[PDB]
Amino acid sequence: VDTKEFLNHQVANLNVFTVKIHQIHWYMRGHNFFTLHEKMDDLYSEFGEQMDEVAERLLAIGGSPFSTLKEFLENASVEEAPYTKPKTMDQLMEDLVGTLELLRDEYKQGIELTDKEGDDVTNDMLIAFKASIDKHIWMFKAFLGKAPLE
Amino acid sequence: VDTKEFLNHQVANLNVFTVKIHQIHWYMRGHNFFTLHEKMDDLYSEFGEQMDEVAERLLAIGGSPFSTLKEFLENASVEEAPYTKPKTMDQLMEDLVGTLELLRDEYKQGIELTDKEGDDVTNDMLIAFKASIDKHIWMFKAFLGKAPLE
Amino acid sequence: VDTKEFLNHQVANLNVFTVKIHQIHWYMRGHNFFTLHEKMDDLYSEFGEQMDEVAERLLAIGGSPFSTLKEFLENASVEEAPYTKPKTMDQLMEDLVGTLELLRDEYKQGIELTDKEGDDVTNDMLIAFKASIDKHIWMFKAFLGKAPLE
Amino acid sequence: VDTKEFLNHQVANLNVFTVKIHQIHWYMRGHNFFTLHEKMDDLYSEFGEQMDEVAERLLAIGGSPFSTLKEFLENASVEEAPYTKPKTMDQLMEDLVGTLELLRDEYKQGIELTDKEGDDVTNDMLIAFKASIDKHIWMFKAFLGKAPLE
Amino acid sequence: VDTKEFLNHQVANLNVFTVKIHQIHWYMRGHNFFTLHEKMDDLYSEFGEQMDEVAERLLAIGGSPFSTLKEFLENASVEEAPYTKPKTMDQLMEDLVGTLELLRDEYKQGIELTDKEGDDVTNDMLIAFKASIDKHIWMFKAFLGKAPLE
Amino acid sequence: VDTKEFLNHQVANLNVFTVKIHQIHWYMRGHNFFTLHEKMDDLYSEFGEQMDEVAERLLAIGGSPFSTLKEFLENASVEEAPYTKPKTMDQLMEDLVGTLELLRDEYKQGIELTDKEGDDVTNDMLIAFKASIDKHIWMFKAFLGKAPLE
Amino acid sequence: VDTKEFLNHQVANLNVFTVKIHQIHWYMRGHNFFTLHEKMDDLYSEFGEQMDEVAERLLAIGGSPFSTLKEFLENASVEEAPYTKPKTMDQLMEDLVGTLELLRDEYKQGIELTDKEGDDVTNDMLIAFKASIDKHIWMFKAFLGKAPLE
Amino acid sequence: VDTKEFLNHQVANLNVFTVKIHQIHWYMRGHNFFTLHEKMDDLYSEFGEQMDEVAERLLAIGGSPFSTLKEFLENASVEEAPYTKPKTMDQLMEDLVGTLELLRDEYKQGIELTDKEGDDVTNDMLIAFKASIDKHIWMFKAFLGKAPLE
Amino acid sequence: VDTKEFLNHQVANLNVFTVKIHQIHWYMRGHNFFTLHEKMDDLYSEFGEQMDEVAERLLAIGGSPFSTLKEFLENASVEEAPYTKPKTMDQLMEDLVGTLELLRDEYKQGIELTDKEGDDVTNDMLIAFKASIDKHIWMFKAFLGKAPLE
Amino acid sequence: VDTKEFLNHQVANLNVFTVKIHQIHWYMRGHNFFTLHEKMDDLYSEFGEQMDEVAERLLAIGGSPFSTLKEFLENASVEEAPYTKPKTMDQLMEDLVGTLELLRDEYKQGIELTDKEGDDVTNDMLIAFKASIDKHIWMFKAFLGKAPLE
Amino acid sequence: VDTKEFLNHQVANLNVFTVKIHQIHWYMRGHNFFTLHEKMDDLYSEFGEQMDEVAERLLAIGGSPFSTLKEFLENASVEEAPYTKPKTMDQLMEDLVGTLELLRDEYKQGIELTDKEGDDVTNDMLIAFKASIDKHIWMFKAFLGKAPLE
Amino acid sequence: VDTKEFLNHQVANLNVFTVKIHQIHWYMRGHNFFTLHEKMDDLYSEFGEQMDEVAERLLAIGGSPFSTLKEFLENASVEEAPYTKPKTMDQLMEDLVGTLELLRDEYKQGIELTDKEGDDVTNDMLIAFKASIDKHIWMFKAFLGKAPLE
Ligand SMILES: [Fe+3]
Ligand SMILES: [Fe+3]
Ligand SMILES: [Fe+3]
Ligand SMILES: [Fe+3]
Ligand SMILES: [Fe+3]
Ligand SMILES: [Fe+3]
Ligand SMILES: [Fe+3]
Ligand SMILES: [Fe+3]
Ligand SMILES: [Fe+3]
Ligand SMILES: [Fe+3]
Ligand SMILES: [Fe+3]
Ligand SMILES: [Fe+3]
Repeated sequence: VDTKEFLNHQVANLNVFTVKIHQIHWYMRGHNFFTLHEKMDDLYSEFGEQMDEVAERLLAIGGSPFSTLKEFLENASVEEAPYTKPKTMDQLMEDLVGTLELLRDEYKQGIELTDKEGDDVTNDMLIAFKASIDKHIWMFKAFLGKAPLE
Repeated sequence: VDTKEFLNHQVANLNVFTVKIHQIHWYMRGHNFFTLHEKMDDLYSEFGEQMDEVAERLLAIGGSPFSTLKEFLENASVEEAPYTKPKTMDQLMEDLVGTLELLRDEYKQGIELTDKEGDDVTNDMLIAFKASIDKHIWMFKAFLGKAPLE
Repeated sequence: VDTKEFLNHQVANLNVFTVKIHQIHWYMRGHNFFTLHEKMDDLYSEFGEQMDEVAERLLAIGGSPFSTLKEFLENASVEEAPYTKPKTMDQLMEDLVGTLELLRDEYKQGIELTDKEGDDVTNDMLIAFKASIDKHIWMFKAFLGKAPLE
Repeated sequence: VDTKEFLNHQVANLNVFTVKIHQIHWYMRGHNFFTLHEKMDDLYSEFGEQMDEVAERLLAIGGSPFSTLKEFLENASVEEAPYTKPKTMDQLMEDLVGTLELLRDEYKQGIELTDKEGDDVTNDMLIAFKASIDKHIWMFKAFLGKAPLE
Repeated sequence: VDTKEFLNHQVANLNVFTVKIHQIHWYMRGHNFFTLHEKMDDLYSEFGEQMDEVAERLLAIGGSPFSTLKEFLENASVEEAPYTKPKTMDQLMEDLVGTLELLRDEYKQGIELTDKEGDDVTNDMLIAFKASIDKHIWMFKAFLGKAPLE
Repeated sequence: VDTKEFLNHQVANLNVFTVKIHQIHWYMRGHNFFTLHEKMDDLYSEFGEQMDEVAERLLAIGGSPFSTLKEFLENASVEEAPYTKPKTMDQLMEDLVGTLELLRDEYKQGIELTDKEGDDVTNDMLIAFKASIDKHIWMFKAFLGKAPLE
Repeated sequence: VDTKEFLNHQVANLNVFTVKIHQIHWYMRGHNFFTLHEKMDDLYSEFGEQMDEVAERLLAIGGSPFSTLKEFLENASVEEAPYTKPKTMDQLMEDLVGTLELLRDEYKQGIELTDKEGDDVTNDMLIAFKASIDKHIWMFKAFLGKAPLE
Repeated sequence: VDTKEFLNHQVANLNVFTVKIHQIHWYMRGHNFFTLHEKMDDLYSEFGEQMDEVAERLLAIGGSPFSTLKEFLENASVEEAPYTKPKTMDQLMEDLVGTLELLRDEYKQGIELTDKEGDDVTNDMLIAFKASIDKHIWMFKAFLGKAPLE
Repeated sequence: VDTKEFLNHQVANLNVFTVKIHQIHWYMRGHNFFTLHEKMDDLYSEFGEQMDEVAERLLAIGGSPFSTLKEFLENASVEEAPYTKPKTMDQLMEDLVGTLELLRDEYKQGIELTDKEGDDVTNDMLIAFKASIDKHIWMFKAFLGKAPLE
Repeated sequence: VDTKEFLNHQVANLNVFTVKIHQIHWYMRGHNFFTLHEKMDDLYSEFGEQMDEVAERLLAIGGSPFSTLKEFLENASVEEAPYTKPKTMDQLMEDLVGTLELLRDEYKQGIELTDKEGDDVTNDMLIAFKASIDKHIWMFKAFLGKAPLE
Repeated sequence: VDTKEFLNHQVANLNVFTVKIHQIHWYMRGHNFFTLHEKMDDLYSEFGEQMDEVAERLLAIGGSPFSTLKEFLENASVEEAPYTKPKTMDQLMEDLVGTLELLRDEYKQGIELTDKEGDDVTNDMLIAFKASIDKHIWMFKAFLGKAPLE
Repeated sequence: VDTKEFLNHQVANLNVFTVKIHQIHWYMRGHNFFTLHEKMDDLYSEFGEQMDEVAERLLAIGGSPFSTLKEFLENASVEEAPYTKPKTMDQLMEDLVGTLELLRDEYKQGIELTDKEGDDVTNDMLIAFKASIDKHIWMFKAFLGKAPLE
């Protein structure tokens, strides 16, 4: 792939992720409800901004962002699933953390690609998002009792 | 129908509308770009909050909100379409207004349904979101040079 | 009358009331000057906002608000009179209170009217305005040494 | 039986509830201490404001609120009890929720009453308080690992 | 004439202008709706403060402001007209600017008169209001495509 | 007694006092209504804070605060009484002041006791609350036309 | 006089006035205590700033402000007197008003003198302080039941 | 002496100190102008508040604060002198610090006294103001190149 | 050229661009006046800050920024021209966009250069500014009805 | 000359002054660096606003402001010079003050000119700007150890 | 010992405590991660402030605070240990609580120490920190499921 | 070495630098006391945040930060020394700058290292810290009268 394609792919991913954050936020139950319920609100807003920025950066480089659920569904690498069976807090966090891991890894690809193609601006955006993802990964893993790269 | 079904249907609608708002805002062009670009950010946040509140009111009455793009696409009455052909700001606003008119009319049904079933709380929520939609409809129509209900 | 006419009649009353608030505010004298001087500023802003909201709700339901002193003068049920003879703080308060009671009473009609006509949004607006007027009526009557409905 | 009586009964209830929230707040222990400790502070202020509003709405419709612990004790339907045995976070939350459910249910009666009696303003206040109680009920039940209408 | 008469004449003018601002604000339609709708709100507040100031300055020099729509209508030099025939945005702004021009010019007379009279305080007030009017006039004319003194 | 007993006795007093403050706030009438009505809101919050702090200081030194209206009623030295007869603003303030003087005097004992006993921290708290009470006592007496120490 | 001398005379006056404001602020008693007590705090700050500004303006035009109580006492035209026999709220306000009047009249002289001397800057300062004093004079008079120039 | 006398004595000193601070503030020159000019504004406000607090504490304990420059001059231990000769920033600071040392030492007496007298509240006030003075003394000394107790 | 030279060249450009932004800001006319007038204010401040940061980064790497209009005029690559003829909002916008495009392109060189030189800090500054210019370029093009890369 | 010409001349002056403030800000060294570095940031913003205001006042009276560095250079009376040989803090401040003195003096002219011409508004602007310049002149002079008019 | 020695010993302790707070903050894991992670940030800041205040109070009484890790390590009574083995949230909290009890107990000594020495200021300092420590000890113990005094 | 090692080494350096900043802050004396005293508080906060970020970054890449003074002392390259003899402000600043220079140079290494290994996130962090260090280096050097790279 090329930058435009990489970027649009993230537009799709980010839209799926965001809905996933909402699912966790609405369905969670357990002693950590209060704290994690608010934390999801924070994630939602943060990833919603990554999303608009990625989309806007694409537009700025002459691209055209996907902009319908159908397109997002067709393009995303992030997986989603309806909430049927109830799920443990940890189960939900594990799904959150997994998606973060996916985004971290894809961003890594975009980062190197962008660097090789000499799109310095997109490169730096991706880096900054990664930085954050990494910190979240460390935090959600500690919540789950695990080491970050564990 | 029933309140729970009504509300869930709106969670689906709201998620489609919200992406539609982003589409407009990303793709718009013309002399009204700056002002309308920002207006869409406002709409996005507002509808996004209506969405969270409808979902949370459903949860509170014992329901289970849809929570994946697939479910939203499967259940929404709001229509969406990929942005292929360039459209006019007015064309874009006309799409927005149409969707607002759809929501208005559906809420009106929810308003009576919820009334008929005696759920005073859900009833008042819908009324307050309706009040806002009506004001937006007046403003967007004025933007387009039209009377609100014309 | 119908919703549109009721609302426009209130646009007229609200514009008269607002000027009346300024009158008291400018002409008042007595030991309570400071406090009441400030309270009127607050009433003025609140009533001015009800007024804009009533007019915008009208506009939203397809109406056309009166918008000239002459029309307000011609349609208001609220009475006004030039300040000639000096008047006491209590006399001023009594005028204020009476106007409040008129608004209350008229709002109550609009409330029945809109309930019967099914305009849930306007119904709620008026109810919220009434809620406030009732509270002011209690407070100004208490200032005057009276019971609210007494 | 009547709105005034209904309202005053809630002034009593609200006073008992508020002290119960402090009890929880003071005596809780457990891993959820920090979070729930602060959440109680928020409940305390919120119910304290409901209380002042109900009492002020009462005064405004010509009533006279109870205003001594003795009166509150004599009229409350909300139950209280000295903290002797050390209870569980969950036990404390279960008392809190139980009380919320009681308020919910009684407000529902008041809604209905006020509705039959024509007091639109009091009707709307109660509805809004209900909306909030319902949300809390959803949240505290999630905390306890239960569904709201559990 | 005299300062007192001048000032009171402005209280009348200011009140008619303020209502005229609301008319434009309520009835405007066209692509500039968003922006101008908000700009009128700003004008409304500004002129409403000039109004209270003028009236309070009059009161301070021992005068008695007019304080009824009737008085305002009887003394205003500013003209008003019911909105019957739907007007262009430009037509509305042209009415605004014309009124601004009228206030400018009358203030100029009050500055002279006040000057001659030796009421330094009133003189400075009027100057400061004129400074603002002049800036508006430049802005609204630019909006209309014209030079300020054009 | 002992610090712990002293402290819990204040929790009881503080709870009665706070309800008394609401009584005054609700039932007051007269020309000083607006000002005193808000002053009471301030007293309510302040004393409400002294109360949580005394209780928490108790908890911190190993004590167990009373936490039910029944307990408060059984232990308070502050007196309360249903509002039956209409009373004077001065009468109300005189009740307020009398209660402040009681608290002042009891804290004085606590301040003494507490120092006997070596509890520096509790000593300092009480001193700071006293400082405040003393100031209120000066102001309310001035309001009443009296010197502070009567 | 001469601008420098005039300004330094006001540094003196302003210092006396400011302490007078504290006197009233400290010794007042009566039903208007809360309100006037706070108003005096407001006056104190304002006049304290006029003071600093006058002194700094003098410094800026090459002068040297008085800067000791002794110099203030020796130069002030504003009169002060120890509080021995108690006074009424009205008596205190009357003293306040009288001093305001004195400052108004002296500023008027400085306004002329500063004008005669071409010190446009000092001229404008004085006018702005005069505007405020005039307003205060109207308000305190209204508090006293009098017309401003009465 | 007695607490009342001690307190009043400080009202006098504080008033002379405050003017002194202005003096330094107005007349200073040198490279440290901007910084010290602003620091004096801070000291002015701070001591001004100590002053009002001392006075009000006096009032609260049944005293009567001095409240005229004449009284202040008559009772102060703090020394003042017109600014004739050019002084140094260091000279000015040295005067400031000296005055600070005086207040510190006198508070120390007020402190022992209040202790002995059992006026816990006054005692604590003084200790807090002392704390602040001590810090200032440390900082101004450091500015001057000296150790604090140097 | 080298980092220092590149930076200094940008201090000159930035200074010319900033005055160009004020020219547009002052001279524009047309229906988009209010909105573009304000947007120019935003650009002015933003570019103004890039400028001070570029200058300060130069100073930090041991350079010496140009600091007179003469030097700016002598070194700038950005073109300026007196406003003689009345241009269209579009013409003005086009001039703005073309300058943005020039800055974009030159920053790109500096990015590369700063890179070849291994000045990581400067490299990142430039990238960040570029990111913003790119966004601006997208927005003003959209305003003009064009795609970003033309 | 005439108002327009005077104003435009100031546009040119103000533009040179603003760049000179940056030069000082950038090149300054010495113990006063932190404080003066920040003061210049304040001067830069202030004068930059005077500049925009002068320009907009010109536009408002029918003028056309210079708007290119070339025109600024061709019309300014304020002198600039490239920084080659280092210069003391004092030398820098001396340059600053000299320029302030020039603006002070020219404004004085404009002040009288505009008075001659009857442009009250422009006249008041200039006066207010002059008031600020005078105070700065006092402060910078004090910093340099001199009297304001020395 | 003496107050200066006592204080300095606290400087060392406070610095060790602070680092330990970070250790906990960085290494914690488990479901309470979010909440405790933030809580540690708060303690870090609070204790860091006590630290500077103790140091500055020492400097103010003529002392010389330790100011190097070496000194802190040499003087502290608080114990620290590298995080090797994996610890429980509870274990971590237990370590925190233990250190808090140590500080509490040492402050108690400093309280008596400064009291016999008659340093009222230092005495009050310590008291206020103690107050806070005691509250924290209650909270962390409840978190651990324990009563405060163990 | 490797990123982990590098980062941990900075954790150690940052903690030593932070304590050094407090030393300077506490011990400085001279005319610049006020300004630099505050500047160090700024540096202390800044560096304390760099420190927490570095540590969290480490943790996030799977590392384990040093977390005891002992470890810091053992690993830091930043030197520290007890304050025995009085030193000049300049001497203090020179120690500060030297440390800044050290961190700058070490970060440059980290920058290189982090890049060879391609840890883009850590690389950008270091770059951003460097940017700030460089600026501080330019400013403290100017303060010392030197050029940044000397
Ligand atoms: Fe966006
Ligand atoms: Fe939510
Ligand atoms: Fe509006
Ligand atoms: Fe209330
Ligand atoms: Fe007013
Ligand atoms: Fe609490
Ligand atoms: Fe000052
Ligand atoms: Fe006071
Ligand atoms: Fe700068
Ligand atoms: Fe502008
Ligand atoms: Fe400090
Ligand atoms: Fe952290």
